[PDB]
Amino acid sequence: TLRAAVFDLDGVLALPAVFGVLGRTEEALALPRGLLNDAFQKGGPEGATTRLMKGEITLSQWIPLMEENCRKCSETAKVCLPKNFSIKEIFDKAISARKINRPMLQAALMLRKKGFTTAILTNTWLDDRAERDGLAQLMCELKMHFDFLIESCQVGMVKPEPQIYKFLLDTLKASPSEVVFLDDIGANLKPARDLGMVTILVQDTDTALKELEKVTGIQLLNTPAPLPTSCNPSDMSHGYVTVKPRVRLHFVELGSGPAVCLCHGFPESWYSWRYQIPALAQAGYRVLAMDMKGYGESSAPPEIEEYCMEVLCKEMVTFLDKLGLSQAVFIGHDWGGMLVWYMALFYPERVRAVASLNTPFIPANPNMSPLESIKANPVFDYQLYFQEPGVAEAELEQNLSRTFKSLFRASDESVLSMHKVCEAGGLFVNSPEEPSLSRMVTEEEIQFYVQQFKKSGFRGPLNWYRNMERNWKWACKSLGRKILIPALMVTAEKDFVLVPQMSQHMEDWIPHLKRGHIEDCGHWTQMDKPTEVNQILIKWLDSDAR
Amino acid sequence: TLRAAVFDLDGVLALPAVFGVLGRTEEALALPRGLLNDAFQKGGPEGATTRLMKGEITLSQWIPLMEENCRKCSETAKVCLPKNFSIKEIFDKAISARKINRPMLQAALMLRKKGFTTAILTNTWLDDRAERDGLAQLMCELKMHFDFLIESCQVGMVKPEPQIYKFLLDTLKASPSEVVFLDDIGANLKPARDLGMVTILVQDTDTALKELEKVTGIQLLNTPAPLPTSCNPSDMSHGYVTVKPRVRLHFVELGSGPAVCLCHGFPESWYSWRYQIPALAQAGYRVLAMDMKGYGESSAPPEIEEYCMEVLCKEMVTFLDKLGLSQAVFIGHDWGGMLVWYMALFYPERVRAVASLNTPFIPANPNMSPLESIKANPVFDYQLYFQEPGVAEAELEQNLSRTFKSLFRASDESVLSMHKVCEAGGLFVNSPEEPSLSRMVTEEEIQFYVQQFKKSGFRGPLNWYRNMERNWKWACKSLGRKILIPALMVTAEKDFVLVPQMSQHMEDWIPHLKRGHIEDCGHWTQMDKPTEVNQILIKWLDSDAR
Ligand SMILES: CCCN(CCC)S(=O)(=O)c1ccc2[nH]c(-c3ccccc3)nc2c1
Ligand SMILES: CCCN(CCC)S(=O)(=O)c1ccc2[nH]c(-c3ccccc3)nc2c1
Repeated sequence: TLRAAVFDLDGVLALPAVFGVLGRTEEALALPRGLLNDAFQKGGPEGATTRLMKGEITLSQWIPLMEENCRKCSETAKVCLPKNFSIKEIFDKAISARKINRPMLQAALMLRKKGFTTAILTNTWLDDRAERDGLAQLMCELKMHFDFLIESCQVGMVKPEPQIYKFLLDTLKASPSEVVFLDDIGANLKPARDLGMVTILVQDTDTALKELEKVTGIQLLNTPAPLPTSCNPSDMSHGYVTVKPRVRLHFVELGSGPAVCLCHGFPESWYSWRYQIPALAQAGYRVLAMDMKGYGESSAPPEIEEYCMEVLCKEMVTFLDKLGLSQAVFIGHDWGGMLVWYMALFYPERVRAVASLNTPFIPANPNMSPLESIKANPVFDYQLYFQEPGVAEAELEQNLSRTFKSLFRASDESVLSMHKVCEAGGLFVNSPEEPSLSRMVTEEEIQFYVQQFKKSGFRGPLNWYRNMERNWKWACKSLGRKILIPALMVTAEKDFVLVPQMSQHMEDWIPHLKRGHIEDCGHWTQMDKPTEVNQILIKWLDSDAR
Repeated sequence: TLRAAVFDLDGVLALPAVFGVLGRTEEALALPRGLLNDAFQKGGPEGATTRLMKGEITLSQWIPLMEENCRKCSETAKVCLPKNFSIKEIFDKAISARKINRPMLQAALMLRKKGFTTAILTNTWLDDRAERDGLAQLMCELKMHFDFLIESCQVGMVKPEPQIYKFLLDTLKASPSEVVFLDDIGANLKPARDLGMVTILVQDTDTALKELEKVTGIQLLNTPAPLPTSCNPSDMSHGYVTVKPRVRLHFVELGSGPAVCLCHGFPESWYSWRYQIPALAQAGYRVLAMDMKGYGESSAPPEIEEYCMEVLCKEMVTFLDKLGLSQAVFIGHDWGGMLVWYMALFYPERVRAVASLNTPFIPANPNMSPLESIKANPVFDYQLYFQEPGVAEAELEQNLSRTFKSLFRASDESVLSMHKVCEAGGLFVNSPEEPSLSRMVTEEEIQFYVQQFKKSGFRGPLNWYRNMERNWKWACKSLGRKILIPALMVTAEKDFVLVPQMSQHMEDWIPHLKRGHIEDCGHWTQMDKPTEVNQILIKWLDSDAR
């Protein structure tokens, strides 16, 4: 019974293959068929390419050797190489043209998710070309999805030498009959077959996947659309900044490029951005996903005023200063969405662009207290419940698993009513003791939140609702301003607290506002519709945030 | 007696001033003298500029108001504004031209170092122009050197209103007679004078500094060249990556731009890069200063093999992968210099550029064991002392303060002999028990190292010398390679272990090698000659690392 799947890079996980471009170059230059491919393989195990694949020489040291082989080959064929024939040029664009074979990676990912140990086995070189980064970026994206990456230039062995196959079985901790091996080269497939491995000769991906699905018994073809890549907490880089004595801010960091600060809502974690962090980093951004003040590994002082918008904003400015960042794109959801609008209002020079998910920007009414206007809308009764220090903490901290299982639900899964929470005497009053596990979350994801909330509980998180009057007074000072920096508002159709209609007057204050909208999406936008969230944010970042 | 110094931004800390460009624009366009300045101040406390300075409106909302004031002014003067008169354009280049007044910041820094509480008090706006980053970068660089930054648009008060002066005294916790106030505008100086503050009317910086030096009694003019900005450990962002189970890597991070990985030597810390971290970040790089394996807050497994070059290099590759970094510039010193050459030799696709301080690149002799070649040079006897597990740890860990005080010394300060350490039976045998404090380090800097080394001691650090044979065998596989990626070698004249002559044959293997050289510099390059190290690295990074 198969338990490991081994994939080649060139012609299997990466398309098009180099020897396919070697053939396309022969045709384009009207050279004899196989001339360039014969030059490439010249001297077999004793030649220039074998030395390169074993790591004896780098790619640059190899170029003039491939040049001489092409001259010597063209001399025997009694042909002429063109005026400006260049191996450096041919190989540069061949490497550059090569992209990930998306259906093949998806099947590799399906196999791994279903218990298989996966590996990439490749005949590759030490790339020291000035353009090496393109390949380095390609390898980084592929390697993260596999248990092993075996490169010929790193092990000093090559395919089809039987030693690399014996090396592969040892790293896999599997006997041959337990391994599926996918290769585009028949000669490199033969030693795996000889040992007793299941082998697939890759030509077109569809035929190879049909063969792979039949042999594994796992459906790889015609599968439902997969969720975006998520985060494993212990595989992330964890950052920590002291913004003031006894107040420390925790963040997860991934990627290079413009700084993208992600600000979660109530009662969440940096982990709420799990499906955005890899996608946004892959899109060419340096993601800094916050544990907001009061949450996770960040400091949770007990005083209410410590959570007023003026203090939180000033602290995010200090966070930027301490990391040596003149600007960041601020993307917020829920309470994070609110903070993000205030960062744009009060510190526009530190805000590259601003994006909110569900949270609209509504100017303060100077002729009315916010505490008396909360009462005007029946949906916001839970806000009044959240007011008295102690009450909601006791209910929310009682059974942590029940809290997140009850809250983290889709549009068609509600167990709790948003209205008359005060009259009922709680948020979980006519709610089950053991709520069913929502479709959006696994048991593992709920437990990550459970463990996070054991450190400081709900006092710090609840204090964000406890600065209404203080927040109002500060917001009133911004009444003559306009948001003129690039801004995005993302509405969610089925969010019944942060309703899309609440965002309708936004253009009066943000005239150049760009919009996004998600249908059949509840309040927990990021985990409800991660593929949609990623498309909207990436499209907006590349057009408006550089 | 003065204890606080308050500085204005425009015309004091930042040159040239805006109203100087307003006058230069009048001349260039042949407009009546003061026309643009009269337009700017139109309506005094009830006008457009006062609203902008108080933060009622943003800069962009202000542009069309300044436009109307210019039209109305030009109408009364009975003149015509040019065909393509634009306030946006005038202000854009005025803000852009404005740089830090370096002698003024240096004096502000001298004052702070000598006990003064320093502050910037400025009449400024909320900048929401598409070009706002230039100013945001200017403010970031200045603000870090002061105890306070008071901005009119943030406090809702302006100079010359006496409330801002009363606000300044409160934040300073000082009475007027304790404060020096430097301003280029006489009108904004008058309320500080009225309260009883020492005031300096800034015109030319030299005259103002002569006045400031006379009144404080502190020498600010004709001072010796200051050391570059250093790091306060608790003001840094601290990053943490798990590279494998039970092996975690700690780093300090500052700045945005290309990733610059700094690799310290034996027996050091990320803190050895203290004078490079701010300079390199200011130069437009994202600095990642490592605590190498075995050191500080990074993991120190006890096994020798865990510190072999193959393992350390593989772990730095994992460090890059986990942070989502396809490449980094690798800058190493001492043992870090060695690692850095091996990263370029084994993973050139992950190495943007490579730089070594003191450590040359010498290829492995395949016809000789390194353990028998260490004996060929008398300087490397301490290496033989470092071999037996336990011996050197006991001596180095005995008195931590004595260890760093004895080791961290300049060329003209040696207390320990590099030769016959085995015969003497130790590194500190004929060395003082209470060594004098070297010129390169303060008591505080030595104690940071003392506290760092209390966690794991010297086992992990010493194990880097305990993989000679293992390292040799791995290095032998690279014997046919060449370093063809951008590379820098920095030699130090008075380093008597890593002598500049040891680097002479390097071009045979690194043909495009760029060089650096530091005269009257010992082994501890970074702290011995920080200004020189910074100049060499920044010049090389901007030409070769982008
Ligand atoms: C009274 C107006 C309501 N909000 C203003 C929206 C412009 S609010 O600032 O009080 C606010 C903001 C974020 C919120 N998030 C939630 C929330 C409630 C239950 C579960 C999760 C989030 N309630 C919120 C209220
Ligand atoms: C035998 C050759 C010596 N070195 C090779 C230089 C190409 S080494 O790799 O053993 C080496 C490397 C870094 C070192 N650093 C020190 C050192 C000694 C005392 C104090 C601080 C550093 N000794 C070192 C030896």
